[PDB]
Amino acid sequence: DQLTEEQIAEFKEAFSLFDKDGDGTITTKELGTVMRSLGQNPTEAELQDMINEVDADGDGTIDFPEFLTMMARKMKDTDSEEEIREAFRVFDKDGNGYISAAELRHVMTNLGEKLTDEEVDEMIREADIDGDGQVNYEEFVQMMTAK
Ligand SMILES: [Ca+2]
Ligand SMILES: [Ca+2]
Ligand SMILES: [Ca+2]
Ligand SMILES: [La+3]
Repeated sequence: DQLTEEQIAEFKEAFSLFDKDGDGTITTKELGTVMRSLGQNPTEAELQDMINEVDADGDGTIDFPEFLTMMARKMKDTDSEEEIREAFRVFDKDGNGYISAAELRHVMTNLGEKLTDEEVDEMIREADIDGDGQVNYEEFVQMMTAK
């Protein structure tokens, strides 16, 4: 019961990356494309269940308001313990305990945002507390709790 301007901004950014055609609806093809690039393999039946969960009007696809609710369930309900480690493994593929600028940029590119290499290195230094030029799991959760 509030809804901030920053909140809507975060959702809108994610929604634009999902909807490749920007028609306002997310099909199983679009939803599956994002998850497939994140190192996951969800089937047609699996992707459909995700859409039906937030299907307010039951049109078969994910609309703008339906997507807002979907993100509110994961980013504002779940993800506390044994769930952040799974997300960390998505960025750090080799699992060395450190997320380099190359790994972060790779995941972002798969999402849809093809940022520059220099921009990603600026993000790394932001979460870099020990000054090693990388982001470990300890620094990952630290930045995940902050803006
Ligand atoms: Ca679409
Ligand atoms: Ca690594
Ligand atoms: Ca570090
Ligand atoms: La819908």
